[PDB]
Amino acid sequence: EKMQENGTFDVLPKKEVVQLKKELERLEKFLGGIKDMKDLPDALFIIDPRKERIAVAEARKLNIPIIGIVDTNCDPDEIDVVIPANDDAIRAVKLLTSKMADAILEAKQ
Amino acid sequence: KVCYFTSNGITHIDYKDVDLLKKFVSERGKILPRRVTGTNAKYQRKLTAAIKRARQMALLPYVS
Amino acid sequence: RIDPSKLELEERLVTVNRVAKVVKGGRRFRFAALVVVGDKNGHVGFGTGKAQEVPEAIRKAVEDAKKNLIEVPMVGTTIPHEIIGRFGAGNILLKPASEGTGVIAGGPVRAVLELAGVADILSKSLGSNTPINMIRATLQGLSELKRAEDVAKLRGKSVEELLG
RNA sequence: GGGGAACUUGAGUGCAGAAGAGGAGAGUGGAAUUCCACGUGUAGCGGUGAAAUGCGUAGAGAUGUGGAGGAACACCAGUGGCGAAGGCGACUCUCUGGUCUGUAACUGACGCUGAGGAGCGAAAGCGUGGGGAGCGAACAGGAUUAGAUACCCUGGUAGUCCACGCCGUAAACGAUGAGUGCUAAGUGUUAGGGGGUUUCCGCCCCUUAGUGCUGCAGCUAACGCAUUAAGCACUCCGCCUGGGGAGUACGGUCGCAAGACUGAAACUCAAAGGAAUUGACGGGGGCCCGCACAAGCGGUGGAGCAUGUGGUUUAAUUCGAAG
RNA sequence: GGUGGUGCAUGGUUGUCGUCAGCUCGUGUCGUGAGAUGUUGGGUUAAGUCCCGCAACGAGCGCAACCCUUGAUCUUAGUUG
Repeated sequence: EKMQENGTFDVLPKKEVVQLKKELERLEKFLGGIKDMKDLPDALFIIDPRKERIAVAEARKLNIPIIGIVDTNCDPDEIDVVIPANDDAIRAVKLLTSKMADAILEAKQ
Repeated sequence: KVCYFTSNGITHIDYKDVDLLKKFVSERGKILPRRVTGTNAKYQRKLTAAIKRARQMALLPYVS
Repeated sequence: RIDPSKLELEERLVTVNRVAKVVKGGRRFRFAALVVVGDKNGHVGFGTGKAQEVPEAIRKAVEDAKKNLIEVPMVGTTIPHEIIGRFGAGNILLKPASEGTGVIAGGPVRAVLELAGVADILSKSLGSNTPINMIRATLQGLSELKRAEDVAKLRGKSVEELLG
């Protein structure tokens, strides 16, 4: 991103299009807004481990207590913090993420 | 589908009921299968208990 | 829990296996490795070692060793009681004894118990003579050990009442 | 362990139901194959990778009616029913076994397993007669092929079929010896039973019994197995101790015989097998490629001659390269 | 000194599968282990070409490209042309 606005932007008019900006569309999606991490975190919040056991496995494998809204078919042996609620209610998944984001918001002092 | 017998809740076929039997017989005379008719297993086994007998009294055709 | 890497690991190897794979041209000889890793103060572990060379497999054994360690009770430089581990067709039992009895164990197993610090074990490899599973026959039994003060806390009972 | 006395859950009995291709018996049909009688009718049908042998102007094949006779019992048919297993599917009757539910009326542990012993046990085969339409080992013929004592081909004997007697073996398989309890579910499906609104139909829930599939813990060497265990426990019976030699020899029983059951050894190899993985192959599949093939052009193999190795030839025919 | 011997002692050097679309590594896991994933699935291409999906994310040797030739034109330079 230093290259496209500050660095050497004038190489080809299509080297950036085929390669560089095609990279920019991928990594801003697939590596997204976790990009400023520089650390191994000690928590994780997910929505459906029964859909997505794959992400939980290495988090379990490094002894990391995580949180998460779970479905009734999920794994309480896996997760330390059980939150049983509607997995697909758009208000409730906004509601439960609002309380937890405001939990750490008040904990900034 | 719907069992024809449980719609009546009916017991013994009373073999002379040929028009009741002819609903369960195909065009040329063969036995209509269970899963198309959607009968019950107790009822389907009474059908061939009944249909075969009326074949031997010429009230149901073998091959027409 | 997970044992931390804030220890003094001693990490002497056991065996090396050259291990093949058959391609269009011919074979491909690589090497296998496994290194028992620990201190002499009750922490034992290992990892696999896979490479295309001899010494880089020795390196990568230490990684999963530091990923997977396990702790053993050292009551009087013995195992505190008698146990028989049964992981995967290699049975290796474990018997405690008095303190003069030394380390009588199998070939790879003798490079485990000295990497515990525990110097008083009688044992006998009942099962197969394969180096990975005999080490799996040890730590699985060593995982199922118990401490004297711990089970009295489990029973809600006196520790000396377990002795008298 | 033994004796004396009680309890009813184990198991059994009564009673009230329900399911059934469970067995044995005498009889009953309906298409279809062939056979034969005949009408009608003409050159072939018959059969294969291709074709022939077989059948045919004496009238086949096709077709119409009629007749004998056997055996098989479509449709229903379904990881559907039932039996302990082998097994049993047209129909009806006579005779007969167990199964499961409902409780509670009864018995008061009466039960489980079971070496030898007993009986059953598909198909083949055996002995005596019955019956033999298809089908069909042996054999024969025509092809196929270098060979065809085979696959194909048209026939074709025993057989299968029945009553009665015997052999008593099979991948007689869930490759899982029988019983008792216990251990997440979800799911159909066969027979019930209980309820919840409902006469209903129905939906829902509880519940016994086999019946299948996907699944947790645990078991497993891996595949897999998972309330129908290969989980954890226990009672009883059989079997194994490397592979071949070998289920052979010998000895004995049994049988009408064929051979079954019990069952070795000298010898000899350092291994034979178990699942799994990467590969390579397949007269296994799916995608896909190159003048590979097809669609074309022009040559090589004939002719002389140049040239290159063969062999052979010589004093040596320098040595190397060999799809 | 050997054109003496052995290319189954060898360096080096080239053919060959074929200019075929492939061969692996690092980390992560997966499986007691061998290995497996990445490279497979979907859509394309001359191509592991490239996109999407994907318990894998990446990188390396390859493919192609930058190299020449020929195919157009301009600048500069016109003799022995």
